[PDB]
Amino acid sequence: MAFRKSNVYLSLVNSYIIDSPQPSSINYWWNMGSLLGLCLVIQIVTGIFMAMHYSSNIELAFSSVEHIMRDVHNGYILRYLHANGASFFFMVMFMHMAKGLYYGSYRSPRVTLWNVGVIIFILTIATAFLGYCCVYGQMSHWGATVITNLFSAIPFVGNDIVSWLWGGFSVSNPTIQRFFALHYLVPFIIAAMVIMHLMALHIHGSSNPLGITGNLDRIPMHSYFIFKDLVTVFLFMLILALFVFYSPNTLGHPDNYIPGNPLVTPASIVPEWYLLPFYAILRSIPDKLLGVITMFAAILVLLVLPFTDRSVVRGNTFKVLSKFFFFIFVFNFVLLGQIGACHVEVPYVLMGQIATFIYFAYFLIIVPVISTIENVLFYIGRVNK
Amino acid sequence: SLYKTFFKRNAVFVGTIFAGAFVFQTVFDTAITSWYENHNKGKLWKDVKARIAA
Amino acid sequence: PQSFTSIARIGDYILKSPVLSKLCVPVANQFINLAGYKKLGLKFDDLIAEENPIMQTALRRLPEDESYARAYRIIRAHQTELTHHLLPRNEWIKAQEDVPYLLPYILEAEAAAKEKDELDNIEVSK
Amino acid sequence: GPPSGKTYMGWWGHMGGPKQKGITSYAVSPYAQKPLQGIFHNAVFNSFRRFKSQFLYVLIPAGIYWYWWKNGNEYNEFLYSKAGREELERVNV
Amino acid sequence: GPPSGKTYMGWWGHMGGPKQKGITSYAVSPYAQKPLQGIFHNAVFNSFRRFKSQFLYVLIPAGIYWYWWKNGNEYNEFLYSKAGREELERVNV
Amino acid sequence: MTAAEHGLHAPAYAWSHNGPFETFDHASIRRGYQVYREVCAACHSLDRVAWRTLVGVSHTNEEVRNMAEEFEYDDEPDEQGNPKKRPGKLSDYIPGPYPNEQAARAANQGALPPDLSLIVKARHGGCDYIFSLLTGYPDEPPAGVALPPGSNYNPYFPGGSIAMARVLFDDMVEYEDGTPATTSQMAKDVTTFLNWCAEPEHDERKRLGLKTVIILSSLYLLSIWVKKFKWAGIKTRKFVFNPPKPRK
Amino acid sequence: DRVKDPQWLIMLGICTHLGCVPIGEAGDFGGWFCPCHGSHYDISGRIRKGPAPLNLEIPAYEFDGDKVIVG
Ligand SMILES: CCCCCCCCCCCCCCCCCC(=O)OC[C@H](COP(=O)(O)OCCN)OC(=O)CCCCCCCCCCCCC
Ligand code: HEC
Ligand code: HEC
Ligand code: HEC
Ligand SMILES: COc1c(O)c(C)c(C/C=C(\C)CC/C=C(\C)CC/C=C(/C)CC/C=C(\C)CC/C=C(\C)CCC=C(C)C)c(O)c1OC
Ligand SMILES: CCCCCCCCCCCCCCC(=O)O[C@H](COC(=O)CCCCCCCCCCCC)COP(=O)(O)O
Ligand SMILES: CCCCCCCCCCCCCCCCCC(=O)O[C@H](COC(=O)CCCCCC)COP(=O)(O)OCCN
Ligand SMILES: CCCCCCCCCCCCCC(=O)O[C@H](COC(=O)CCCCCCCCCCC)COP(=O)(O)O
Ligand code: FES
Repeated sequence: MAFRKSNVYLSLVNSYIIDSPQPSSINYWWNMGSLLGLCLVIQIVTGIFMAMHYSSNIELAFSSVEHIMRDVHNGYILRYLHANGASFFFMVMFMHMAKGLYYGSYRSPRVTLWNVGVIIFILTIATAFLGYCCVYGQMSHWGATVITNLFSAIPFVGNDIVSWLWGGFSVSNPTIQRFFALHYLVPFIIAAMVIMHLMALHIHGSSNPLGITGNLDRIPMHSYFIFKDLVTVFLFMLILALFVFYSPNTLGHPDNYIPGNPLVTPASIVPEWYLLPFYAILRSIPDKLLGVITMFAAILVLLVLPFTDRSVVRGNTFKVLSKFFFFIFVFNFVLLGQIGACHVEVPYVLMGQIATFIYFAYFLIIVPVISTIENVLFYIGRVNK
Repeated sequence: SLYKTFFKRNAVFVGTIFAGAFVFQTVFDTAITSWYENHNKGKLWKDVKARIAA
Repeated sequence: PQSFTSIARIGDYILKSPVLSKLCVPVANQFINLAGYKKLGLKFDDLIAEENPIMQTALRRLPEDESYARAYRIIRAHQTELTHHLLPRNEWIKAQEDVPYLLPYILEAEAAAKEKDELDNIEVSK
Repeated sequence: GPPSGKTYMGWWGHMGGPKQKGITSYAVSPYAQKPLQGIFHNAVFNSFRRFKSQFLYVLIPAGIYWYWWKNGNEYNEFLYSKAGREELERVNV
Repeated sequence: GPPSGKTYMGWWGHMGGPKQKGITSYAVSPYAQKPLQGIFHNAVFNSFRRFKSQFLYVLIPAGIYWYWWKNGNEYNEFLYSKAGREELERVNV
Repeated sequence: MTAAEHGLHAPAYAWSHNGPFETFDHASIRRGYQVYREVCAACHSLDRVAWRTLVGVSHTNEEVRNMAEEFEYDDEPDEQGNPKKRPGKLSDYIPGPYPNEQAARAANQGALPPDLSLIVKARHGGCDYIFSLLTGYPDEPPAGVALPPGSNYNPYFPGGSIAMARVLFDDMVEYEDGTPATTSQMAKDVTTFLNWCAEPEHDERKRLGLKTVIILSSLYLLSIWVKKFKWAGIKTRKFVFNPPKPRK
Repeated sequence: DRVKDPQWLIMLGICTHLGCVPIGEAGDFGGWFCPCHGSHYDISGRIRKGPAPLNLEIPAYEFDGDKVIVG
């Protein structure tokens, strides 16, 4: 046989990116996976070449970031690529998970793939939070303080857990040093989970935007989806180059260029832009413990998703009401982000509570009821009696 | 067949790619530097150095 | 995960009642022709996901000619979705051709699996 | 190597679909094919078809949530002004 | 999955050795077997057999290199002493 | 919050360095440094700006050297361990007027004057906010506002009450080039200078952005062509189906 | 219940609403005044007027003679 098939190392390269049978009807929404892989490689390479100049002391963190942006040759390129690419990493990941919810890729036989995806999502949120605290600006310090006090809400144990996390009594030098070590560490766990994700994908192949089988008309990976992914790679690099070179500090928060001061609290403490729906979910609950439980349940309710989709056809392509309520859900998630960006003021508390309820109601009540009604409507539309 | 022997061997094909990329880097760098200085005439530092003659 | 016996029971309860049928059969076929699976040249039994062993059984049950027709409808649907067009109006699946052809094979596999599970969990008449 | 479980995708030759017969393909080489002949008239009329069949499912949720956000933001900037400070007093307590 | 090349180890059932016939195994359960019955007399006589057949291939290179290292180290600490300083002068130049 | 705690919205001034192609006005940066040194530098440190960054940007080599040699820095101690001073050089940083935080809070009624190395990048609005902050002091606060004594009013500061004094008056500095140095002129010059101090890469960032956007747009269109090319065998593929003989 | 010695007031600066720093010898009540949202604080460290929900926390401190250890 061929050398790409008989060699031990090149057989994986073959069976994953050369001769992988892909369904020939998949559109550009089946390209966000390759795009996330490229953006992860961007994050790791800029992280290494920018962490060769970073000193993680609490008295030397912000000065070393400014040393990167001023004294290091092309260091502004590195930091701006790194922060804005983390923003694009979460945006492409949100689009990828929306592709997962829409076309029904969570359903059987792809439950393992969906669960490893949710694990990757949790690890990526953790990585972004740790790296945002490594800047040690104003928002970095106070966001670390608020999230660890949320961990202090745990009954009978929590204060000692938080003194363990801090490595002291408040967010201090051991906290920033261990956040830098963990933040260097967790992306390699993300890379291992990505390899496990690709294995759980490869044992059944991709889905298709129709929700029927794709075993009939398969076309290879090579040259076809290689050049289709090359198209979206160049578009992604174009938009990233715009938001790096022409308007770099748009997505960030301007308070993060104030150095970390434990005495001055800011006027409005807000995380970076993508953690705002989860921050709104947590802020909508009038309790600390139930708030933390609801914030983690807002990700575990993605795990309870394949067991509630009672639709007998895969994906929302050929269904009306499920497609409508899907876009209700997407614009609700955007409204959660925008509620979280605001203050704790009338009527944003009541709207945050209603928006959290519509989030959990979509994942727990709306999907099974609308899928059951859509099944019975498909049946009685064509069966006569 | 007039140009296909210029494309037939892959060696001369990638040699053309690398020679043209070398020429493109040089010419494109010089041209974008010249246009970016021409668009902002009167604001760069050599203009102020020429104006402030003291 | 609807267990076709259940949807068949609900649909037959709707169809056998005159008031419910007169109320929600126009809503039903309005939902069908807004769904737009006809326009890709498909039938609804071509659209049920077949990656569970009971539906895989009901596809082994199927006669040959209907299996080749189903394979052609799937390949023309993939090609039409690939070109991002629709099939011309002469090639759309009409309302009379949208026959529930695979439903009885699915229902007999449902009854077989249900009976196997019941007999696998019986008591004894003491 | 060990055997593995039954998957729903095989490989080239034993892919696992149903047996098919009498279905013939026809394709032409792209060297004798003109690419992007279908960009003009296509990016107008097909794009309008793809917009018309598919916009309203996006436009009604955007309309609902944007109207609800706008009404909430207007009520915010009302009751933190001088005109609605007594209403802020009675709904904040 | 794709096929791979011919290896020299299969799996349980098709391992790839030669066909074998008329060769019978006999093994007893370790619950009815006494472990470490063969430590005493074994760690003396078998260990002396394993040392006797196998020591000299280790002992001759160790002897050669240790004698050569010792002669070199003795010559070092000779010529950096007071007695051999003129020899250090003539061999360092 | 009301609009008073949030502060008034700074408007959209048409700077000479907005837009994706316009660079800084380096004569304005030179005049902004002059207004900095003669007004701000009594009370604002500039701790992250080295002297060498001004060479070739707003001043020549000898000008930066003769401005840095007016200041004293800590030399390495002599052969008896006594601490000694030295005049500045190109590799040092611009020194602040205050030796520590407590001297700053003592000399400014408790309020700490923030370091202005990143102050146009650490405020929302940015350039417009700094300019409207400087030129925004009313002659007298609006009727009904009780200022705490020692504080001043301008609506652009969040809360209304700022601890700065109005420190831009008509012709308090003289310009080297003879530009009429009104308040708005000096405020525009220092805001351009602080934009340089926060973003010294700004010129090279925009020209490398021009190169990168041109090359990636060309690559994106070329890749669209090659994708439409190599998929042409699959877009135009056709299937006919005559149903087979049912006897088999 | 707030002090062990009425001669001395030693209180934490972590404010209950947002953690702001009140001004020493300021306000209308003779004690402290939060400049963030007007949480008026008395001479003993309690909220009277303002959105602060609870009173100011006293740290743990024990007497040792001519000093006080804090912790
Ligand atoms: C914690 C869990 C995380 C959950 C994340 C929730 C979502 C976060 C936001 C991500 C936005 C991504 C939305 C993408 C939606 C899924 C992709 C999709 O559904 O597109 C296909 C859809 C219908 O196409 P069909 O496949 O049905 O074609 C039928 C052919 N006969 O085509 C369409 O209907 C139109 C597609 C229009 C896309 C517009 C994107 C809108 C983005 C909203 C941003 C709002 C900013 C104001
Ligand atoms: C050393 C390896 C390294 C890796 C790998 C890495 N980063 Fe970072 N990241 C850093 C460093 C160092 C910083 C702090 C310096 C900075 O912010 O410029 C940082 C900062 C960040 C920031 C804050 C940027 C800012 O300035 O506000 C975010 C957000 C972030 N990382 C996200 C990610 C994500 C998401 C990934 C991958 C999934 C990732 N990082 C991988 C090194 C790394
Ligand atoms: C929680 C959801 C989820 C997350 C998060 C997620 N994935 Fe996926 N991924 C999927 C699903 C579902 C599929 C299968 C697509 C389908 O339904 O056919 C998939 C498929 C893929 C594919 C195959 C190409 C494609 O578009 O399907 C790649 C590659 C991939 N994922 C990479 C990643 C990478 C890289 C990450 C982050 C590092 C990631 N995924 C995170 C759910 C997720
Ligand atoms: C009178 C002493 C004094 C002088 C002179 C002075 N400053 Fe300030 N400045 C301050 C103080 C004090 C603050 C902070 C006050 C506060 O936080 O309430 C300040 C704050 C600022 C701020 C930011 C204020 C904020 O709310 O973020 C800017 C910008 C600023 N100064 C610019 C300048 C510039 C430019 C000059 C020279 C042109 C200058 N200042 C000269 C005392 C001074
Ligand atoms: C379903 O069909 C598929 C499909 O099957 C596959 C496989 C893919 C492809 C998937 C991917 C490409 C994702 C793969 C991602 C990874 C394997 C993550 C690995 C990432 C890394 C960054 C590897 C780690 C390497 C390093 C850290 C090396 C960096 C070291 C440096 C820079 C050292 C520098 C120092 C000096 C001194 C030079 C698809 O996109 C796809 O859809 C079409
Ligand atoms: C690990 C990082 C993952 C990133 C995801 C990237 C997905 C797309 C990868 C594209 C690889 C293209 C190889 C195609 C090929 O070799 O075909 C080869 C030859 O094709 C070419 O020469 C393509 C021209 C050169 C394109 C160079 C693109 C480099 C920019 C890559 C930017 C992303 C790294 C085989 O082509 P053929 O079988 O049709 O004859
Ligand atoms: C957690 C997994 C992380 C990723 C690992 C899996 C993916 C690995 C992909 C590797 C792709 C690149 C490998 C191609 C190299 C092929 C050369 C080869 O196989 O020839 C090998 C010899 O290889 C070497 O000597 C060193 C290879 C080290 C590779 C270092 C990267 C010979 O192989 P073979 O026995 O089939 O040849 C018989 C001759 N006719
Ligand atoms: C290692 C992964 C890095 C991927 C970066 C993608 C993000 C896009 C922004 C890139 C800007 C950084 C480069 C730059 O500033 O160049 C600028 C020019 O812009 C470009 O050419 C970028 C084009 C990107 C093409 C990507 C090719 C793929 C290479 C894969 C790695 C071998 C500066 O050019 P100059 O220093 O003057 O030579
Ligand atoms: S801190 Fe805002 S009221 Fe006490």
